[PDB]
Amino acid sequence: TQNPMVTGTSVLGVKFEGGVVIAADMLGSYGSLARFRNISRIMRVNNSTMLGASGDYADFQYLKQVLGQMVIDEELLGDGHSYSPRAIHSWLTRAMYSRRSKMNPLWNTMVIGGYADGESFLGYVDMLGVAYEAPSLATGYGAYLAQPLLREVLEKQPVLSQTEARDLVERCMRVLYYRDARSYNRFQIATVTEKGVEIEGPLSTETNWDIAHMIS
Amino acid sequence: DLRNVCTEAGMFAIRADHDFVVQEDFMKAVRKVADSKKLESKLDYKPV
Amino acid sequence: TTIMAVQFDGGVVLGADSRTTTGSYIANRVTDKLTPIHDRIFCCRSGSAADTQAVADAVTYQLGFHSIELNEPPLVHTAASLFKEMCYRYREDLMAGIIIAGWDPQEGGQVYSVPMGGMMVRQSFAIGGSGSSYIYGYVDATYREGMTKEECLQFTANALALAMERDGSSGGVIRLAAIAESGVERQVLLGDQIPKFAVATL
Amino acid sequence: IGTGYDLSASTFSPDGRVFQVEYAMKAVENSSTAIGIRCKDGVVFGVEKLVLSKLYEEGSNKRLFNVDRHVGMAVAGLLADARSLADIAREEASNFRSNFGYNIPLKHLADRVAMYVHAYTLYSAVRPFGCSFMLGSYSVNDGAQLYMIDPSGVSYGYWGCAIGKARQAAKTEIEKLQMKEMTCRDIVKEVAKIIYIVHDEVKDKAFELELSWVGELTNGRHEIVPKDIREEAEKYAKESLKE
Amino acid sequence: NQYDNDVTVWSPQGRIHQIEYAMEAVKQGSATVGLKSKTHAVLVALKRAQSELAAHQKKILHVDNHIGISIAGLTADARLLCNFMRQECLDSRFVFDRPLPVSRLVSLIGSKTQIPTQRYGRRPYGVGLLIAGYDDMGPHIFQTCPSANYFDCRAMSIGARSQSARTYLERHMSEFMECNLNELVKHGLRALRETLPAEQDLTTKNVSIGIVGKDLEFTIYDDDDVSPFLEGLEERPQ
Amino acid sequence: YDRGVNTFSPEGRLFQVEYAIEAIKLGSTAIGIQTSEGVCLAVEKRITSPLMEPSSIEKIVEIDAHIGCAMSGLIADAKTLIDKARVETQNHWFTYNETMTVESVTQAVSNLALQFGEEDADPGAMSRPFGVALLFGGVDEKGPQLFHMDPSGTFVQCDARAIGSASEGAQSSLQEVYHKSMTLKEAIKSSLIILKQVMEEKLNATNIELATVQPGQNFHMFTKEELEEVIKDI
Amino acid sequence: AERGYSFSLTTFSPSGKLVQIEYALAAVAGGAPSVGIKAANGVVLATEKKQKSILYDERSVHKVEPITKHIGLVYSGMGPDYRVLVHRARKLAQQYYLVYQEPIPTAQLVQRVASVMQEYTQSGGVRPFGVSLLICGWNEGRPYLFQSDPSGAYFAWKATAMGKNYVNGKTFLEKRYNEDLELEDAIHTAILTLKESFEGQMTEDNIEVGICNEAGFRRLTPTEVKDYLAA
Repeated sequence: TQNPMVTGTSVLGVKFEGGVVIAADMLGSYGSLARFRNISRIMRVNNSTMLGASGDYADFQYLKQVLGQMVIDEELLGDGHSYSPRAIHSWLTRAMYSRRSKMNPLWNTMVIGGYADGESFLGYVDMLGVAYEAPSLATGYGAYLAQPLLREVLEKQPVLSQTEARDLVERCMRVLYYRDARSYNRFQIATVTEKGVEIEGPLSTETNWDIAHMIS
Repeated sequence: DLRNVCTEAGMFAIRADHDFVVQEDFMKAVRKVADSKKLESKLDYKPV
Repeated sequence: TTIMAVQFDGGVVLGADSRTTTGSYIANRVTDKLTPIHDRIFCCRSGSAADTQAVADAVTYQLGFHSIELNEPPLVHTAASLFKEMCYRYREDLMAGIIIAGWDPQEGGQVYSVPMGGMMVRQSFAIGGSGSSYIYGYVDATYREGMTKEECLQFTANALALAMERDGSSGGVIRLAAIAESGVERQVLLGDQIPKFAVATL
Repeated sequence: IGTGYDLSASTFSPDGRVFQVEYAMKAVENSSTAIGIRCKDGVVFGVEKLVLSKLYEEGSNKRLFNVDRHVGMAVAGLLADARSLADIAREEASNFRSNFGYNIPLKHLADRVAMYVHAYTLYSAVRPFGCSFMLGSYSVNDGAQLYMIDPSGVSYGYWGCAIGKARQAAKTEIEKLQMKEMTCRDIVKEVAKIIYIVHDEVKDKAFELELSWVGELTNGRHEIVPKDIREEAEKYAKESLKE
Repeated sequence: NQYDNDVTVWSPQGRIHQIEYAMEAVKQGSATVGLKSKTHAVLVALKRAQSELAAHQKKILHVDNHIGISIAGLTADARLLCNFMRQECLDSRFVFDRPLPVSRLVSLIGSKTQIPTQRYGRRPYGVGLLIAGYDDMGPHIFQTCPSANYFDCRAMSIGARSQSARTYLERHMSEFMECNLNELVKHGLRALRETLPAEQDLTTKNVSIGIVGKDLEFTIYDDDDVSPFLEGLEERPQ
Repeated sequence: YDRGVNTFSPEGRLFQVEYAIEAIKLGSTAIGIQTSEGVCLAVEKRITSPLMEPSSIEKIVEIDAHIGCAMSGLIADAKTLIDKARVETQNHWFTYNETMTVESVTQAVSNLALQFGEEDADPGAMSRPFGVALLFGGVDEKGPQLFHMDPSGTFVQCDARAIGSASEGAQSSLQEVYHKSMTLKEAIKSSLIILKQVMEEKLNATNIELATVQPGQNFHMFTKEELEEVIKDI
Repeated sequence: AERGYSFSLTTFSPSGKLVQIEYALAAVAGGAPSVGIKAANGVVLATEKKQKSILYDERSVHKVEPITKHIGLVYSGMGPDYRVLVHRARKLAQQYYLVYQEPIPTAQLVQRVASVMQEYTQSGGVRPFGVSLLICGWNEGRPYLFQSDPSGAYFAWKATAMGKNYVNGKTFLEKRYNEDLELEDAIHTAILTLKESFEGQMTEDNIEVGICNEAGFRRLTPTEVKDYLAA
């Protein structure tokens, strides 16, 4: 992909005690046009990992396909081995990098969340193959709007409960709805705990517009 | 090959113990009778 | 170009304008943009005419062979997936916006969008083409869950009429086709049959 | 048949036979027995897995394979060949998914893999596969299905089927079941039973029973029979063996 | 005799003679034994020398930090497969950043070795392997034949006069799962010892040991690093 | 009858590899001795006529400044392996900036072992094994090493080894006279003695070739005079 | 998986014969007979299309095939091989026409076809074609009649016969036929020389005839063949 077409905007992630939460609005934008206002930008990849993607939705679908096939191929063996979130992140990094180095990149920015072996995992993969781990992640405008808040919290209270994390995510998605002109008040939250991957249906953000009466 | 089929089953019949044959000592034979029939390559030969 | 597809209970409803342009000139004022991919799967084309025709041919080929090899009427999702594979793999050399819509004994009436990038999503209703931009409003305010076949027919007819009115790259005649287990019902809405809207004067 | 008509798969015998394929089949015949039986809500697989040494682990040399998440495979014969065919089947299923969007229909996977097997019975440059295998699947849109494939490339649909040494005996035991009305649950016991019957404790030493589900009880996923149901069926079998 | 020279030729009795003859190449190799506890996997190998003034053939090879192998057969085929296994392990670490599960590596070896048993003028790999490894499912000992078949073993031995070792191991299986490392290596050394006439015995010159475990990367001991294991054995007398 | 070049015998052996081993038994005999002071290599030239210039007989070559090689059997086949060895040493120096270990070079040459075969291969790939035995003699970080290689591809380190037609005799003779504390002088002396025992013609300065590699001195092929000085002390 | 045998199956005997070629020729001289006559103002090819049952539909396969608009073909020997050669000859003809925008000369098509036949006596893993071809053509005013055999060699004939009894047919042609013959008389003597073998009642569906005058090559309709076979 040299020219992205239908795109999704920011994706959020935050670690908490014994789990990870990821959020993403359900919009595919064609330029400025909110053309598909009901697509998911989150995938369940096995039981201990999940993926969220900003950027070109077609390339995201391709990665969704490939990844799915990889997981199926592996679960066919039944050797009591399964892809760890770090392994999926590694793979994804090498993939993006390889396409980047062929000058035909996958125009995605992706957030991988997972829980395995008692540890939370949250990884970011660029379309250039810039990859890293962090306690909080935000793609796109989320890196300029949401991540200041998320970092502010996580450097005053490093360990969050699932509830604190969900609240945090709702507030960040709210900020995004206020300031990102290609976002949507209808988003998904996915959570990975030891119970598995749960993907909560279309959620709305409550908004305040009292400053509309502070013109004069 | 059919007669044998009877005779074969008959050995199952006499076999173990059941003076009275059934539908069991039949098929067993039948395939059995059609099993070894693999050792008979070319059993047809027309004239001129 | 303005293409449209609505799902109802027994099946689907397709519509398109008939104008194919090269610049501001109308090379074909009476184009058929609804293309049968199988006996009960149709595709609506938009974008490059060469590209869409080529891809439609290719998918027709593949899906034909597949349906013969399974001896079953193909799934709509299957046609859509094949279009999606070609439109994605060659996204840098194709400009095609496809709407695959049809009926299928396994999932009933369905509509899938394959816009230019090569993504695929199922939709209750879909629009595409240059003129589509101008009827997002109407189609958003008029749509309603549980329309009858005739209702959907009137719906697409009106929407296409509006788009044709506003978009210069759209016009001519409207082509409809309803698809259900019954079969394919095509009609052509021309001249006075096309819904009119009283235009503001003073 | 030191005649030369039996050294290659590219060579017909003067009575119109390909003897290499027959000899491959014969390699299958010398293998331990595996059976599979289709009922009204799925397919059950059973394998008589002969233990050649106490040094082998429990669950070594599995002869039940997951070809796709909805398709299980049961083999008999030269095991290398069977593994290679499992990989081929897997890849056929994968490619199908990626190109057409859905899980591969069993009849089609069977046709494909069997055409792949048949492709090896035409030339001198390769040898026919010394294995026969069964494919089982269950879907709500197609039902329960069971196919078997032999070294010649023949693929047939079955209600009940067996491969290996005691093919025919097993079939005779199977025809006494009314599986078109029974459920997989009831069937597992009967499979284990038929295995225990067919097994020859004199010629063959000790053995281990492999069992596979695939049906409405597993939501379409081909799975291994739990240790619980397995031991239950084994007990039922041992006790049914005393009569 | 017309069914003897090609791998693509089934015999009229359902066998492939080049594969079997290939399997006989494993028996030509010096014996090697592989056993596991619940935490460790141990290869013990009887090295072997041409003349007294020549060093002993190495018999245990390092593949990855968690996987080592013991070879029996054509050394060139051994090295071929060994390079393939090392490459696969490196590919796995490169792409996934996790060590490659032993069972998958073995499956790859099966796939690789099956191919030449089906194409004309190709020959099967004339080498048998014992693979000792540790992953998320614990210790493993696998066995690979030239027939491209493989087995998951609880303990095993291959090579010339390995039947003896097979018998001994078959006696003391029940002990192994609870043994400590020293006792495990001991058992392997005894198994290996029963594969010799009463005239000759184990030495620090013709024995190699290899260990991998939950708290131990794969390691090879030979020369003087073996002596602490040997000096701790019962001088089994005829 | 005709079978393939990649056929096994029922006994477990590749007939081509065995036959190649047989082909070595016809080569000129060579002796290599490893010693803490260096490694020595001697080989008989087997001149078939006084008209043949013996200086154009080299069964001893320099793979690199610290690795020499003595060859027996089909010399023409040896040339290819020697070239591949040289190139390999130089590539390793190129890439890592350090010399090759004798064991690594040996291994590299030994990888061209069983690389022969008919169908399913390149049009320029080998039709048969190399009918040659090699003795690599070098000095590295582990000190003086000597390896032996045969067409089986098995290479093995050796203290003192003989290859060639008089392999058995010379090897026995070597066993009778070798200990891991000889001087290089004793090694060369021994080698020339055994060589004289097994050689068909009378041993002289233009009848064998002799080379040493010592830790402080690069590969050295003995000149005529340097040979004479040693043969003098028979 | 598959490759191709790379060695020749056609090899010199110690006598210096290419045995496979002569055995291929044996296969030719076992097929239904065909006669070809070049006759001043045109060319006639005829062959015995005698089936083995009322069940076979004679209006489905033909033995006298057009290669282009001005060149025609018949064969003796194996059917399938003929089919292959006819496809290939049409292809060659069309290559020539793409390049020179002029219909291929009969001699050149004969050359090319013959080259194809020769390839399968030297390329690997194959047998030679078991077919002799008679190729008629109209080019440059004159008519043309060539024969190509499985060796890949070709000869120009005024008239000739191939297939069973080709020797007696050949002699009959040498006697009961000469130049200054119109196409009609040539058709006559062609059916006459074919009748020197046609065991049975020669019907209009038992034989196939093609002509090639300076109006193009064409197959005679069954009607026309009936009218001619009224003699």
